[PDB]
Amino acid sequence: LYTFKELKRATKQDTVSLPKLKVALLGDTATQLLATAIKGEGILRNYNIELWEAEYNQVERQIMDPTSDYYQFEPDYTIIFHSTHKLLEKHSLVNSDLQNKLADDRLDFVRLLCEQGIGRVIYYNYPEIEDTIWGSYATKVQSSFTYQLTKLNYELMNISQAYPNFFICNLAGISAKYGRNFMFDSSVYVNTEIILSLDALPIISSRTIDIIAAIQGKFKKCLILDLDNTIWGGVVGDDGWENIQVGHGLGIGKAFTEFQEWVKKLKNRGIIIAVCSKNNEGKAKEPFERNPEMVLKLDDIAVFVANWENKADNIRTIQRTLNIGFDSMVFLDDNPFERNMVREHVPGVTVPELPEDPGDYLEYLYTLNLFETASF
Ligand SMILES: [Mg+2]
Ligand SMILES: [Mg+2]
Repeated sequence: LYTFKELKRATKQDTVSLPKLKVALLGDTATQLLATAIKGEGILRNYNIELWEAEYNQVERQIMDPTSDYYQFEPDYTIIFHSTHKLLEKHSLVNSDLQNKLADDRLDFVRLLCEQGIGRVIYYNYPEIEDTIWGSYATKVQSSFTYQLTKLNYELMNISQAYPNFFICNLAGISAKYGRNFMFDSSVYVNTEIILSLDALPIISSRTIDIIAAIQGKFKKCLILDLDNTIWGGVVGDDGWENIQVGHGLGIGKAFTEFQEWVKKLKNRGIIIAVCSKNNEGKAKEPFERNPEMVLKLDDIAVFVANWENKADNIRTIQRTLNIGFDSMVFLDDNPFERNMVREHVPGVTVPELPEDPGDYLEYLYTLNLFETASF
């Protein structure tokens, strides 16, 4: 993640070398900063982004008019930003008959957009704004904003499964973590029509570019794990295989269990898992083999490297074994010196700056969206 300042600075960089992509952005709130952020983020991801911005609140206007500037632009990607905030206003101004059709009408427009067949579409879904008009009782009232929005987000996912060209960017899931209190800045919105806060902007640009990059064929394929204090608490060489911290019951071992469960999901979706550890190989494998509380087993690990050599060399060994790019690899290690040396000595490998407390690893990894993809 970058700051908006860094993203804007990047838009000034020399773009000659980079492959060009034409990106259209159309929204119902003010999009000028988001445009800058997307363009700069793309450049930092090695794309020369030519970004066309529709005029304020002309989404339907541009898409509905075949002679419009939008179609003349012939974009490679079309990013649509329909905000929950503006949909909330739309809903509030109509009677129950039209409110009952809020989701359906929006879904119709989305399908119409998909049917045009114009490059790939990236579409932000809708974080819930609970209006508390009914309280929680809103779930029982079809015409309520809460019901319509829940229906809308569900059917949007079904649209993405029907149209290979249509990608959602999960603004809703992103916002669920940070909260609207952080994502939305009322004072700025009132005076500028900008709906995302300054600190939210780089989060959304990064998540938008993650999708574009994945479609272009740049996505992570492999996760490399340290062992001690990364996937279990403690040091196996000193404490023994029976004594590593993992499993339910109170305390940090539970965090390692839940973290291993995340790794298990990656393996189950085709991510290659490798181990790279400063350990005797026999000792390093023992917990996988003997400790029943391990979630990960040896058969989940494609390449297992445990020795006393520097991890940079070991990662080259792993890369050569797998024949995938260093830039398709993620390396997780609790030791800052190990992280820093892999960063310096194996450029291309992504090395997340894990927080010191293992109880915070997973929520931190969530902020990085490491495993965006574009195929099942
Ligand atoms: Mg370690
Ligand atoms: Mg280790």
